[PDB]
Amino acid sequence: AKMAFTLADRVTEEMLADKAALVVEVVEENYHDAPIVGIAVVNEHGRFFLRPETALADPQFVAWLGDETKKKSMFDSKRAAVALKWKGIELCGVSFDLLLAAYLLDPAQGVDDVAAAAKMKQYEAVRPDEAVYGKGAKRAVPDEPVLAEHLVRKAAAIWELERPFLDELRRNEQDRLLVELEQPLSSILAEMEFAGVKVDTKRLEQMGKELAEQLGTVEQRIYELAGQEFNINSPKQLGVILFEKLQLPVLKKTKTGYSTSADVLEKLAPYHEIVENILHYRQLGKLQSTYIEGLLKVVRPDTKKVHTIFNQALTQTGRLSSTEPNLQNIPIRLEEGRKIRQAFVPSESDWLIFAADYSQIELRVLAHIAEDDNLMEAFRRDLDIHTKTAMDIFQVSEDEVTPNMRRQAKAVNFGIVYGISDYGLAQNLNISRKEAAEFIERYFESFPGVKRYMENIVQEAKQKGYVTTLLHRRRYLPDITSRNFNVRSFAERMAMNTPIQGSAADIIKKAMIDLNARLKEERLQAHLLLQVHDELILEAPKEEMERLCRLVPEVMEQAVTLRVPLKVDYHYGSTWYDAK
DNA sequence: GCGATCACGC
DNA sequence: ACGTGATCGCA
Ligand SMILES: OC[C@H]1O[C@@](CO)(O[C@H]2O[C@H](CO)[C@@H](O)[C@H](O)[C@H]2O)[C@@H](O)[C@@H]1O
Repeated sequence: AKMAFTLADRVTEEMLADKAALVVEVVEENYHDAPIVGIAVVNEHGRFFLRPETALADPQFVAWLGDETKKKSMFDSKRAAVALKWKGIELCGVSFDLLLAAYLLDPAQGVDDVAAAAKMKQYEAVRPDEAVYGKGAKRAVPDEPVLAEHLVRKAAAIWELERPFLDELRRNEQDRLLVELEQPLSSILAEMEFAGVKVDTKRLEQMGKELAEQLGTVEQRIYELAGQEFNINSPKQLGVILFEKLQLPVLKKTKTGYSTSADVLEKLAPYHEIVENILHYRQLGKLQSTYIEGLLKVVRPDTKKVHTIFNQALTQTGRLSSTEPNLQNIPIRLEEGRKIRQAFVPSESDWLIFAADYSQIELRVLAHIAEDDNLMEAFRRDLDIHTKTAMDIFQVSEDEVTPNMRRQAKAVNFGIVYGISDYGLAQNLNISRKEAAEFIERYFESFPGVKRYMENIVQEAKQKGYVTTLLHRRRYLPDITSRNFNVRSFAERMAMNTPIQGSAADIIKKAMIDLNARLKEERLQAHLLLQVHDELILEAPKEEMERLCRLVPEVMEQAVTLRVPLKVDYHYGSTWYDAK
């Protein structure tokens, strides 16, 4: 049964009521400088569809959009806000975002359209976007009557569902998490994405050219050492060269054949000179394909900026993710890849990049949640936590901790945060399951509060059905009750890890909100460009560095109050590389 | 188009 | 743990 609405030819006052469900539809997945294909408004006066060329040229409509006192309920308001920013139009007054609400209620539903959210509350009078638009090469905006009905049904769904979603959030003690954390964050992310990050494309191109030359040289050395040309990027053609023509040992298998992962190759290197060259080839090829070529493909040729999209409603722990480009995995560990960061530069003359990162926030969060006396004391002393962990688990003085001991203790600390298992620690350290289990036992002997936490959190997940973070983010773990050991064990590790990873996410999100407020209060021109889980990257005039050196770490350190201090390191420089 | 594999970040 | 995405190769 069709849904009634006015297919409007002009904007009227009744469309500009002080509460409405608003749809500002951007069908392109990447909404940067993208078309708005249609607008729907549902409010106390009825249901309306507006052509965007009409609405967005209308001064009254534009003023309504930008009026903070005119409240709008939406789904994925960031998409609309950014698309409107590209058109020089400010969207304000978004009081409810159904995407974020659905995400907080259950991130596992993978809600990514209104229909999916609606189905959570048995509301089915709206089509999935994929049904309307199609996907891939077949994707298209449909004719107006079909488009208009869809946008109106989405607006109608939002109008109906706001209350039951808010009611459930309130029951879960998550309504503040939506209204005071995620919704304000969405506006901040919209700003960051719209600002973009300036790229030194000539530098990337120069690196591209040098990598191409190095790739050619290593490629040829590989064919030489193999006495044969083949496709090095096929883990199957490669597996044949290595494990058949050259007869190398099969140390590890995949599901469909031989492993050629770097950890395996590193083990095979002593047998044949080809292996180190395959590794080198892989390193260079990663830089060339993913970073150089990948960045260059998405840089805007006019402004030479990249404009990531931070997916705020994807990860199961409350982290953001970043796409097109992913600016959360730019290399740093290896110097060769780290130089990619030299191409990320400030957007204005005489500005600098300022980067601030939490030091060991996940382990500090663990100390807090677990109330582990030893771990808390370690952070209260600002100890090197890996050296301290080695001291405790290997029962030596600080002076007796060797580099290998620190390395193994560090791995244990990661294992503990990730949700410890002897098999997984064993794989990481290239040791036996029994040896890994002894390490873990020693760790829990030294950190008995952490042990009690890991036990208790798994029991709580079983009892309640979910675990929660500091600011009341939730993750359901139905597999915690599985009688399949492997399935259950993965859920147990999620129980252990999610409050840690997710509370750290909560903290940095709050820090972003607090920081933006302080930046505005101080009228600094500095602004956020990126978040990389435990770090914030800003740019600012060079004249603001001294103020940022004090302000940014303070705001980040004070975002929450834990049983241990939070510590933030910071650096600045003329490129992201130099902000070290 | 999509799954397997691999490698980059935290 | 939690992510994105490149290439291959088989649809
Ligand atoms: O706008 C981001 C928001 O949209 C969703 C779908 O609702 O993801 C879409 O947009 C992403 C960014 O372009 C794409 O990566 C994704 O493939 C696309 O579905 C949400 O997941 C996201 O929060």
